[PDB]
Amino acid sequence: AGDCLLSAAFIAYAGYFDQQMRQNLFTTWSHHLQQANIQFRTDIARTEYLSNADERLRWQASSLPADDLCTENAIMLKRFNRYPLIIDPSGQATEFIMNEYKDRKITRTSFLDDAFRKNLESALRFGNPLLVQDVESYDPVLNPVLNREVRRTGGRVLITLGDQDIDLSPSFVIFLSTRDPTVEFPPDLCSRVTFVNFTVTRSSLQSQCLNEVLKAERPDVDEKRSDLLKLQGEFQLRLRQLEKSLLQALNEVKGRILDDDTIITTLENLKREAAEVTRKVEETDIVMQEVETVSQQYLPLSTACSSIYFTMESLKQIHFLYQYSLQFFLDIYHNVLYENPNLKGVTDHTQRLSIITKDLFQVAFNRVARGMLHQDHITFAMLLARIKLKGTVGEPTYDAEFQHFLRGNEIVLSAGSTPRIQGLTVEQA
Amino acid sequence: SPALFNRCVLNWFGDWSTEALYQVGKEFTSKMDLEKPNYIVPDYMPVVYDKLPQPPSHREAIVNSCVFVHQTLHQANARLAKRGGRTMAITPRHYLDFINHYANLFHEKRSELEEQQMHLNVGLRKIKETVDQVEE
Amino acid sequence: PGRKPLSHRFLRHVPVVYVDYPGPASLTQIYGTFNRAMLRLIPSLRTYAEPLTAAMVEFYTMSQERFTQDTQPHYIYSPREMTRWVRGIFEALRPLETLPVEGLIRIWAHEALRLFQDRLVEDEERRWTDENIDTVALKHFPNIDREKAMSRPILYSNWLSKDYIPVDQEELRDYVKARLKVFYEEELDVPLVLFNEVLDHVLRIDRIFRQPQGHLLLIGVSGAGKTTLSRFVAWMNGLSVYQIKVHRKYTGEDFDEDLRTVLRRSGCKNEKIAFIMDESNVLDSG
Ligand SMILES: Nc1ncnc2c1ncn2[C@@H]1O[C@H](COP(=O)(O)OP(=O)(O)O)[C@@H](O)[C@H]1O
Repeated sequence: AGDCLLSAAFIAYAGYFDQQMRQNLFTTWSHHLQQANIQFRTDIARTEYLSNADERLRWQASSLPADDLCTENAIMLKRFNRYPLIIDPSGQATEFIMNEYKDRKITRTSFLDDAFRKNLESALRFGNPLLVQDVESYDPVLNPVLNREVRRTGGRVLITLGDQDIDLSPSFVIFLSTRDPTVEFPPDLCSRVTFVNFTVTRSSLQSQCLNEVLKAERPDVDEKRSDLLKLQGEFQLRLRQLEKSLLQALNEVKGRILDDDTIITTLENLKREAAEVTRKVEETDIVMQEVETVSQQYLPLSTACSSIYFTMESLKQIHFLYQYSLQFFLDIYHNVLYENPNLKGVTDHTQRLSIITKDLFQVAFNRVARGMLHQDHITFAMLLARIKLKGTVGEPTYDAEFQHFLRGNEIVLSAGSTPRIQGLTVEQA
Repeated sequence: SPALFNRCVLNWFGDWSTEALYQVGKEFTSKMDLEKPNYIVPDYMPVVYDKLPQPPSHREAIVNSCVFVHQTLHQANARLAKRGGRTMAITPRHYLDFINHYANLFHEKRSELEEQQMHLNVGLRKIKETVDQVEE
Repeated sequence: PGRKPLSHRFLRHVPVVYVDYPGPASLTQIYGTFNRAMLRLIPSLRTYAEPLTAAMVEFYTMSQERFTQDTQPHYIYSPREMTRWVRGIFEALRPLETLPVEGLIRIWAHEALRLFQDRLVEDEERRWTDENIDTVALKHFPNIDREKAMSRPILYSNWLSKDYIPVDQEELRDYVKARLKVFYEEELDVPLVLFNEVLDHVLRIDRIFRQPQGHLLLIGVSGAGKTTLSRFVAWMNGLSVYQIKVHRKYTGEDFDEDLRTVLRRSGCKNEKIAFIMDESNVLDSG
């Protein structure tokens, strides 16, 4: 009951919130259930509880990012009651949702076109799905279908669209999709959709960055965490399938004593699998602990990475020519992970991390400055410098010093401005 | 519009109160099987002041958890509005959606687990029969 | 809001006068005349016409002192509120005969609750108003027994019995539960669970529907249940429901046409119409 409550509250409420907000809400709900002694499974992961491996592989083949936030959003799109409203600055979600329903012949449309109505009822007749773009100009004619009103009469399901009356064909789904991350919807439309948010934030980008660096630098820890993730449902499903194969073999051979060898091998094989699973269970906590330490070792870099990228985006404020996209910083990170001359023979994990951090700062600065005005280069350097100061350990934050340097120099202290010595001028004083 | 706001009688259909949410949860989660005889009674966790039993059992604990989830969503929206902004309103239809998803997902999980258990029992019986055959 | 100052070239010809809300003396006189006319129906309460009117006026005064337009835009107060107060009391008193002062003050308090309390937003305001009504009732009627004011339900409904009479909350709850069973058995398949607030709101919606008024505007969050309760009450009182399904290419001539359709189905045919609509239906100020 507790695990179900948490999963449902996540897939129904925890929409439109960034990864950190979703994690915070999940932690609060689990803490309350612990306070209420409701038996919910400890450290559950919602990624695989609500969908086993097969859907994950199909989504990955359906052009979907491997981000944890993206997997949760795909889960939300798979299990929804109110029709979803996709928010994504990039087109990854739209391409994924087209590729997922190619068999059901999903059609593209938008509010602005004059044929939105026509393909709307055309999709309504044959149970054709309908994805609609540019949700900012919402059509009120979509109200009857969003409320899912059914005027069933005479053994058949009916719906009213304006003055027209249509037959509500089953297997019909509508996916609302937008392009602008910054838009304020009316509460009437907000209540009728399950907000699915794909926008990349500090926490989502940091999670992607940490996952990528874990997969690259230490594949063993990545394998261990993937094993922990599968241990909840996928390993049990595989064991159940192997058991079913054992049962079908046993009833096909009728337990003949001549076939015993072919049985025995299989039997012992199964035992080995079970033993392996048991061993994994018997080491779960230890494995978890190790992963945590590794994460705590790689936590700074990822954070710095996130900061760096957002600085790049904020660089559009200084000059109109400094527009940079997530793909550019992703290319920078992929270059600094794999194509490193400095990582040709380095083996010490901490030394590899230090080299990766230093070369990341260097390459990011170089690639940003190659397309930056000369008068701004130093500015960017300081920014990265400040990020490094926030990323380093054993040093004070210097918050007061930096605040004085940037904005603290403009404060009201003209009173008592003595000339002091002849060298000092009035502005110097 | 002051003129329209005076020409008729105004009724403030405010957001559903805590009692309303608790009753909605109880009635919309009734068909579910949530009777746990061995449920220990914790301390603290006030959400509904008028708890139906003074010591809550499993069902009232679960509906109290649901209403607490809704209130935490409200508080999270308020906090996000305070620090910056960018908040979408939370409405009782969200609570209905949450309850419906929770009921459906509980039914699906319970049905799957019971089917797996019955498959286990069928396998146990079949393997006992094969053991008898081997003994013969 | 929505008002443009007149041009000085036109204002030069037209003198203007400021017609303010009638003062306490004018209000007392005008509604004392109405109360003295109304209470003649039952001769047993004539001598209590003078205090009751004053009480109403008194209440209205603090009901105008707080709830300024600064707090909430809909916190307006005009003699129309007193007119509806008197008309509702008279409507309740019309079929009933031989009433003691108990019933008179009970329905006075009920009308005060329905006119000066259900429009409010926050709980402290509501309890302040309830305290004000009971204190004023004690001030102008201290001789009466404290049997009418402390009654916490204080809800009327003509559904039970044959006329507008006070009813207990539990029996009305059972009746409305049975009626709503019958209701979602026929259309609106989605279940409806009834708490206290929905009961209060269905009673208020029915009270507004029954009287020969012209509108009932609902203020509240999305999905809270305004439309569904409106439809449910319309089903109770035999009110037909008309929904205008607006769209992107909708024109005001269509609104004029369906307004005329509602007017002809309501006036030329005695069929009572409950035409329901929302903000998505309104686009322009026309
Ligand atoms: N008392 C209630 N019990 C159960 N469901 C309710 C109740 N009140 C409202 N609802 C639900 O709200 C949904 C839509 O309400 P609606 O009338 O559209 O609200 P609004 O008038 O705020 O738009 C309905 O599907 C209904 O199930």
